[PDB]
Amino acid sequence: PHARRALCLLLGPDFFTDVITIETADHARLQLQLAYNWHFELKNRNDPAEAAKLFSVPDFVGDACKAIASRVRGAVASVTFDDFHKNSARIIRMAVFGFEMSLPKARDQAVFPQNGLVVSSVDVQSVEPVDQRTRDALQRSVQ
Amino acid sequence: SLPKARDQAVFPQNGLVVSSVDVQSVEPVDQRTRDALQRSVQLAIEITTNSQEAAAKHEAQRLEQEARGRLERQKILDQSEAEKARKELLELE
Amino acid sequence: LAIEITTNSQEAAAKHEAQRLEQEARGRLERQKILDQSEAEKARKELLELE
Amino acid sequence: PHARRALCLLLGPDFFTDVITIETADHARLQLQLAYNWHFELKNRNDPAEAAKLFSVPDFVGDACKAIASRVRGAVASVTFDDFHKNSARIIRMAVFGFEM
Repeated sequence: PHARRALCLLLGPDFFTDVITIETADHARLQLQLAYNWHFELKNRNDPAEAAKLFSVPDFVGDACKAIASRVRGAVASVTFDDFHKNSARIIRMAVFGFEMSLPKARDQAVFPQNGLVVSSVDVQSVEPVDQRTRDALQRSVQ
Repeated sequence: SLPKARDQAVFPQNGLVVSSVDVQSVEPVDQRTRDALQRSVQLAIEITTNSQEAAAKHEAQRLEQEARGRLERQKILDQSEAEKARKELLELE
Repeated sequence: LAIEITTNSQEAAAKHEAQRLEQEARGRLERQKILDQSEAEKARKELLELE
Repeated sequence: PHARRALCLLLGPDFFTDVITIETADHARLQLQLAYNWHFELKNRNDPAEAAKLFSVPDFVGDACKAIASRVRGAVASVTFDDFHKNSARIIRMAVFGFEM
């Protein structure tokens, strides 16, 4: 909730090595690490209103992480484990910015209007599932 | 907007607008809604290992019958050539 | 029992799907067996002409 | 996350001896080492904007490694072990830069 503290608001492109604990429609509890390639967007970088709108939310990292986690888990809990293992990146990316402007791919921008934080992209790192029973009982499958 | 409602949860008393709501973890605390649903996931992956091995078994039967189907082609063709040669063999005999 | 009627419901649907796939696989195996036997009879036609 | 630290941004062609832990569609957990032959590209090597855009991301090595790892594993988890052993290099290379030109 409150771990780091700094005087400078990092606007450059970066990422959050966040891990979430989600559950699928089959009730399989699994945790997964995310990246959240993000950056701040300011069209007019001298205007006081827009410029101060950056510091509107005091914990923008946590806000973005929790919002994306909620959206991802809400979309995942409606699909089976097999789907979330085949289209693991596809459905999570569709979840983060669910729309259609390109079945069809949505877009390439996850914008938060409150502070101008645009999550440029989302990356998944490891589908863990923590429980030892979703662990090496799937190992009998590979055998 | 079945259908979605809106994007504003306003309290008129003080002007506090809940812009959005996010859920983080469906816990259920009781140990019985706990790992008895865990037997469901064991069967949820069991109906997958069985499903993939059944499909593999079906493919193996398809390949085996195809292989046996072509072996029947070759056996009959070779026997036809053998009968061809047996024609002159029986002429000579 | 509220989740039991769910694990049973999802495994019954999985069992139904497996039977559907098994019958479809057996259905196409019956297609291939008969077709291969038809080709075998085709060749057996000239085999029996020669015989 | 933060191991090395330097004053110079290496722009020359190099590689990252990174290893990933991915999983296939059969749920076979496997790890694999990658190279990532990379280089920086600057069309106008005096312009302040483009020139300073190099230092936009502070951990470009980690960003590239994690992005490529995520894309590779996302594409691999949709194919079987046999496919990822026959076309091991083909599907991973298609994954890193999936397109058709």
